Amino acid sequence: MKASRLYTLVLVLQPQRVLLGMKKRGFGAGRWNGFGGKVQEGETIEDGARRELQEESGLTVDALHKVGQIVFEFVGEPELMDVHVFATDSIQGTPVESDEMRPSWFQLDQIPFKDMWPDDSYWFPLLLQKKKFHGYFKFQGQDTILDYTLREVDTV
Ligand SMILES: Nc1[nH]c(=O)nc2c1ncn2[C@H]1C[C@H](O)[C@@H](COP(=O)(O)OP(=O)(O)OP(=O)(O)O)O1
Ligand code: NA
Ligand code: NA
Repeated sequence: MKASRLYTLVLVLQPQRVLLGMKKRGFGAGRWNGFGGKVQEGETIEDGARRELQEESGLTVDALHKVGQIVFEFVGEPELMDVHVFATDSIQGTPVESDEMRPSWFQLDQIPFKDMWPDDSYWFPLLLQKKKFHGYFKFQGQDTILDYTLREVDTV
């Protein structure tokens, strides 16, 4: 079996729009993503998701709700990424551009799927329907899915 590392992903989803972050330079520049990163020792996953949202975007919320869990496997990497996915309840602050990331709102009829991780095309729609999910995606590099599962669940 494999070991897994914990990550978070937060979708700042409002009734008509979603806030995404564009990676500004390096490996995978121009890709839009939710906000998140690695869970740290001692914090709950939800608290880590809030912390990462703040560090990454400048936003605070005071509450998230869990919407899904997705495991990513990359060819050549033995460690799995176990990504815990949340959506915001309500938000405080304006988002801020950093050296790493530029935030932008997108209307929900303009979700930039071609410039997002390919898996997002599969699980976003569930997210938008306010449903919960478990997923797994195996990637060759950044663009090619070799195997995946996706299942709606009642409890994440
Ligand atoms: N296939 C994928 N689909 C997706 O929608 N988000 C993905 C993804 N693969 C990775 N992500 C997200 C998960 C998480 O929010 C982020 C990856 O976290 P990072 O490794 O950048 O974390 P950290 O910034 O904590 O790491 P350090 O570089 O160690 O500081 O990208
Ligand atoms: Na981090
Ligand atoms: Na990050």
